[PDB]
Amino acid sequence: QAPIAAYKPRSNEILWDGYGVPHIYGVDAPSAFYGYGWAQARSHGDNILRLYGEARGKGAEYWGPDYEQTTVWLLTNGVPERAQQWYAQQSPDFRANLDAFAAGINAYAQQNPDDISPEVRQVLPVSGADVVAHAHRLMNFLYVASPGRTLG
Amino acid sequence: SNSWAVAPGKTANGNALLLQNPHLSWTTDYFTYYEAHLVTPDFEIYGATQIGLPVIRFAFNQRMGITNTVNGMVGATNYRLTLQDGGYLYDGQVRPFERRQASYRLRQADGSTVDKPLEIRSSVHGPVFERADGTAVAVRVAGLDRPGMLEQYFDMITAHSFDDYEAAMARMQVPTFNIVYADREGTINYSFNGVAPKRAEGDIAFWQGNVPGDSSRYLWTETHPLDDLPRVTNPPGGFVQNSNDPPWTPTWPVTYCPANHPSYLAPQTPHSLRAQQSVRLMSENDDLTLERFMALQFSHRAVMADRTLPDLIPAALIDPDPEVQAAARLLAAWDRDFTSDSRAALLFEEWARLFAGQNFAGQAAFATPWSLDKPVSTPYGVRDPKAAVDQLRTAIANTKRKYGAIDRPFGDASRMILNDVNVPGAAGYGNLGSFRVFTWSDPDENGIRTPVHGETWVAMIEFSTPVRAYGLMSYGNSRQPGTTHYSDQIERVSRADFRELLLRREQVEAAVQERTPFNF
Ligand SMILES: CC(=O)OCC1=C(C(=O)O)N2C(=O)[C@@H](NC(=O)CCCC(=O)O)[C@H]2SC1
Repeated sequence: QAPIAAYKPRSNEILWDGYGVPHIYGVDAPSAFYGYGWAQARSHGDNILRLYGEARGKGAEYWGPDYEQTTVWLLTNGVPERAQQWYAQQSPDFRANLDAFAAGINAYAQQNPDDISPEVRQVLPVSGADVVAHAHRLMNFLYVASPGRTLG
Repeated sequence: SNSWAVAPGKTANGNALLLQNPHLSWTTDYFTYYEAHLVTPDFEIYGATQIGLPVIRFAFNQRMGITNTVNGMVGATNYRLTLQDGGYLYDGQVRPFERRQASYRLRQADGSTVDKPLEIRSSVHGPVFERADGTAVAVRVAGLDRPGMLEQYFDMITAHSFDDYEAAMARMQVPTFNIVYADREGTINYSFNGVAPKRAEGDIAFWQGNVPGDSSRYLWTETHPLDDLPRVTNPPGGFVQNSNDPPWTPTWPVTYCPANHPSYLAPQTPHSLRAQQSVRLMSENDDLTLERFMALQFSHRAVMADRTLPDLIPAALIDPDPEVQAAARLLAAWDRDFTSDSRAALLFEEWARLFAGQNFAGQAAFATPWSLDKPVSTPYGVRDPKAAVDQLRTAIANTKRKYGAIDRPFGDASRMILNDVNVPGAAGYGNLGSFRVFTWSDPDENGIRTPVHGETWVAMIEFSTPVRAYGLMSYGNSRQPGTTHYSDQIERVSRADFRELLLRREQVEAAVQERTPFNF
């Protein structure tokens, strides 16, 4: 009839299983997003930082020539700046969650610097805006408006 | 990508069923899916999402769940400009460009950074780019004013009712994708979501090409409300589905048709054979159980064969070349399923490559063209058996050249290799009709090939109380150098041995291998 009683977490903790699947438990929303940020850093930290880096429109600056095309594409469409705008336009509640997520990623790197590829260490620290920017890049300038269809 | 949602009435136990089956590159970084589970005193969310995203796009819980597929929403326009007198011709006059001089740093081989100039010109349409051929193009992207993409998804997946869910989607903050829904209440839904510009003329094909950028006639400024887009809820058929095919067969029987929406929303092209298998696998089956549901997901039918072998085989047998004849007998003896032990499979693909183009989507070679009136049984037959046999003659060469014989075991050439794990492959190209997908790469010098795109995150959920779910990630839950969790699932994928997904606290505690306490 009614959904089984929801669990009431009384402390923050990630319980990892045999396959590296993180089970994040937070006493509140921001806590859970922080755990999520930490988990993703642990599992895919390198590529996440690299992608966040490109979202800032700094791919060419951070890693040179093979990233210059994307840099130009994202700058001409002013993605990185619109990301700052979208970040500011978020609701107070959700912006807090986004901030926690970035903090989680930062925290993991702070406690485990050895697990971060040298080349992407310069991206740190990340911010809620970075999270928003990448999402904006993925949705609107990769899926919807690809550099391919506009250029050929 | 595949997607299914089953109404309670179509099941044995009466609880809705949901399939998450997105298809993406196995190597592209931003396309990597991650599996997680978040729990607070106020909500719960299990599922997969692209790395870097703070929300779970493919989620479910004790109450509801959703999934996504590509619909291609044409949310942008590429206008061709008419350069003139330093500006661009528009509505009969030479208007000037908006020019902004910016700059960026380019890292040098030695580590230093050089400063590089970058001029950003804009027309009333949007940013302007110049193609290699010299064509000046301006791109106008819709929805640049929808900052709530992430939060919409968050509210959607944490919704307490279908109504709240729809309320969330209505904000029009997610620019694209087809989205399927199902919950413990028994409601299932399909939605052609995205932000589409309002236009007064031109079919989708028109808007996908270079639109004239010299008249305010083509300068749209508004976008459609959720109610103007193709949607289906609790249909008579008892299910919804989408496999990247146009939204004209979301269920059987259909509940609308192309004429009910503006012609620029979606294409009206022949549905892929895999999409056809989708409608057949769901409509043809009743009283489903979760177990039976998963079993159907493993379908790997060579539908293209069923459509062409009857006409090819006979014609190929009268050819004087004894090898062509042997090839014809090999193909004719095949059970038309992409199994590891198939000695005919590879040869068949090589033929299809020539008969239907490299992507297998070609239509010009069928006798009977596709028809929306017979959506799951057309096109059919070979138009020119004579020519078709020459193509087979060539395929025989191409097959031997690529794999070393015309009868090499499918699973001997098709392997799934991650780290040191090397297992036999099954299933294959979706355009040939395989529901479960594995877009095999070209073979190496030794005829070995592996998945380049295809099955990634696969889960099937039954909204019982409590809910029950199984899943698998082809490429593990991590890609950090030295992780043990990258190739530790591929073995189970090769046998379709799915993991039971753990949501309940007791279960989680029983399988825990590492505790990470934390403070925020
Ligand atoms: C050039 C351009 O604008 O297209 C970009 C693009 C590509 C591509 O070819 O790069 N796609 C894939 O690999 C397909 N993705 C799916 O089927 C999964 C859909 C659901 C999900 O991803 O969650 C489509 S999605 C958009």
